[PDB]
Amino acid sequence: YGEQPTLTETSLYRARRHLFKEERLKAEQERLEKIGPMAFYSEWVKAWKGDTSREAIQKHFEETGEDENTQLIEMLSHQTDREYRIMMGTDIRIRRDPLAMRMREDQIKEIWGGDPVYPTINYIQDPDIV
Amino acid sequence: STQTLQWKCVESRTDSKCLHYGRFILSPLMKGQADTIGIAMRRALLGEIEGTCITRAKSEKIPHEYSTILGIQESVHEILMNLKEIVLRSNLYGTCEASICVRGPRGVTAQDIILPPYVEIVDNTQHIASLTEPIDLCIGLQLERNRGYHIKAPNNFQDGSFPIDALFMPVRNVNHSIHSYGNGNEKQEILFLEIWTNGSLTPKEALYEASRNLIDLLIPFLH
Amino acid sequence: PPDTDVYAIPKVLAPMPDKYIRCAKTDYGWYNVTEPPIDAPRDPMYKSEREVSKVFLTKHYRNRRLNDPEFVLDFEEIYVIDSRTKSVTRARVLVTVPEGRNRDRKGDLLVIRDNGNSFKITHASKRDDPTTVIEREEWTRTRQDMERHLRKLRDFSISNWI
Amino acid sequence: KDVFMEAKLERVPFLEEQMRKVNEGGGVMAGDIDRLMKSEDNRFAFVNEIAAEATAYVNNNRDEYGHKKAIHHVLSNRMNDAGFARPEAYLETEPFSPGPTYLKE
Amino acid sequence: QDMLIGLYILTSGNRRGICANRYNPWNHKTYQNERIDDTNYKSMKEPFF
Repeated sequence: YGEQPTLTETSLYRARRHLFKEERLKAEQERLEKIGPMAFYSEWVKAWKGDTSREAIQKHFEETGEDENTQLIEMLSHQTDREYRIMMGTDIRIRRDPLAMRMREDQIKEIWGGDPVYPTINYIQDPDIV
Repeated sequence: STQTLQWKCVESRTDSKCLHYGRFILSPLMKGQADTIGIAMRRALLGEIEGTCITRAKSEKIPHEYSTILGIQESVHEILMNLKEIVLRSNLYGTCEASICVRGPRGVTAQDIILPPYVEIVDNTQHIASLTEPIDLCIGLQLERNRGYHIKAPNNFQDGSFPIDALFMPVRNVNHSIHSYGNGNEKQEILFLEIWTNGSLTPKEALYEASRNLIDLLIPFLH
Repeated sequence: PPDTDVYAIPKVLAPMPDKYIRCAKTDYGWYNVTEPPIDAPRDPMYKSEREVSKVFLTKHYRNRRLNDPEFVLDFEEIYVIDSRTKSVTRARVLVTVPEGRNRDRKGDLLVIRDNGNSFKITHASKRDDPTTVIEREEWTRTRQDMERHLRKLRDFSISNWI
Repeated sequence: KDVFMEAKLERVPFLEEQMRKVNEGGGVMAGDIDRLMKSEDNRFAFVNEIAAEATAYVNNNRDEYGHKKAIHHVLSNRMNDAGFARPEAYLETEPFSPGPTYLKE
Repeated sequence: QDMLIGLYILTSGNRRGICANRYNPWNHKTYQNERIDDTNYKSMKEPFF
C-alpha cells in the first residue's frame, strides 16, 4: 500500500510465505533450462572468465572432443572452498530460496534491527588466555 | 576369518499369481556392516529395477476422459485405471505398439493385448473392461520401461492419447532387520531382508538385480 | 409421512404436465456417517443412512425409449420434490450455450448448485474438473475468514495483498 | 444379492511381517490367555485352578521343569485341545544362532 | 507427547484454501480455450491411485 509493510500485510505474508517461495524456486529452476548448467553454475565460480553460454559451448565441442560435460567440470575446478560452500545452497534437497542467498547486507541487518547499542567488544574474550 | 560371506533363504512363498514374498539371511558380519548393507540394498530395491508398463492409450472417438461409451460398464477413466495395474515381464528398451480390436458383448482380459514376443503377460485373470453391446472398440496402447525414480512429463496431445502415468514398480515393499550375537569376545551379526514383488520378477532375481545395479554405480570410483 | 398409511395430496407450486411423460428419477443425499455407541463386543463402529432431500425428475427428449440409439435427456423441464416442506416445483434451468434454442441435444452438461436451487446448462466440453470445484469453494470461503480475521487490526484500511 | 461379498473379504497382503513381532513379544500368549478366560466367571478361580494344575505337573514329572515353565505347559495343554497348535510350553528357539546369546536390543 | 505429535503430524491434511493457491481458481483463463476441445491436455490435477 505504501512504503513500509503494515501489521496486516506482514501477518498475511506469514500465512502465504510458501506460495511465494515456491514461485521463486520455480523461476530459479526454469532459469536453468534456458541458461544451461554451464552458465548457471558460474555466478559462484569466480575467476573463470569464459563464455558461459550454450552457443560457443557447441563451438568448443566442435573444436575439441570435450562436450558440455567436461567444460563444466573444468570450470568447477577453480572454485575455492568458500565459493563452493556458498554455492551448496542450490542443492536439490536443501532448497534455499533465491531471495535469501542474494539479499544485501543492509536487508539482512534489518532482521534484528541493526547493530546492538551496547558494543559486543565488551563481551568478546580470547579462548587462549589466562 | 572363518565362515566367509554368503546368503541363504529360508522363507520363499508365492501366495497368488501376482504376489511374491521372500526373506533372506546373510553371513557373519562385523559390527556396523549390517546397517549399511541393509540401507543400501533397501534403497536399491525400492527403485532401481526397470519396470515395464503401459504409458499411453489411444481411444478412438473419445474427446475427454469423462466420456464413458455405451456398452462398456467401465468409464474411460476406469478403462485407464484397469490398464494401469497390468503386469508385464520384459527386457525392452524404449517403447512399442499394441492394440485392442475386438467386438463381442463379453468380458475382456489381458490376453487381448497384442504384444511383441519380448513382452509377456504375467497374469491371465486380470480384467480390463466389461462389454455388453456388439460394438467395436480400439485402444492403441504404448508400453515403456524406465527405472525406479523416473519422472516423465505429459506429451503427445495431438492424437488424443490419454496418459496412464504409472509407477514402474516390480517391487511393493522392502523390510530390513538386523540381529546380533556375542560369544563373549566377538560381536557377530546377521542381516534379514524381506522382499515383496509384483510378479514379473521372482523375488530372488531382485536380490541379484538390486545388487548388480548398485555395484555398477560403485565401480567407476576405481576407474 | 415415511411409511404411513395416512394419505394427503401434496402442495403444488407450479403447473404440472397433463400427459404421459417419460422422465428419469434422481436424488440428493448426504450419507450421514454418525458414530454410534459401543455396548457389546463386535458392535458397529459407524452408522450410515441416505438422507435424500430432493428428487429431481428430468423429462426425456420427446419421450424416447431407454435403449433406442437416440437417448437424450430433455433438461428444459425438471420437477423438484422437496422433503423439508412437502411440495413439487418446476425447475428454472438456465442455458448459457451460444446456440440458444437451436442446438445439438447430444450433450449439454447441466450444473446444479447450492441446496438444489441454481440450475445451469453448459456445453459438455467445458466441464469443470473435480479438483477445481472443490478448490473454488475452499478459496472463496477461506478468503472471507482471513479478511474477517484481519478486519480487527488497526491498519486494515491501509493494507493490500489478497 | 447384497453387493459386499468380496469387498469386505479381500485378503489384506503384506501381513507376513505383522505375524512375527506378535510371536517374540509374547502377543500369542497374551491373546490366548484372554480367549481361555473368555468363558470363566471368576478370574481368581481360573488362576487358582491353573496354579493347582501346574503344581500337579511339577509333582508328577519333577525332573523336567526349570526350563519348560510348567504354567506355560498347562496353558499350552489347555489351548491345544481345540485346535490352536501352540507349540509345547510356548518354547522359543533360535533358528539362526551360531552364537550363545542374542543382544536383546 | 512424542507419539501424539507424530500421529497429529501424520493426520494433518493438506493446505485447504488460500494457503495452497496464490491466485483465485475462478480466474477465467488456462482453459486451453478455443472452439474445439482439441488443445494441449496436461491437467496435472491429483494422482488417481
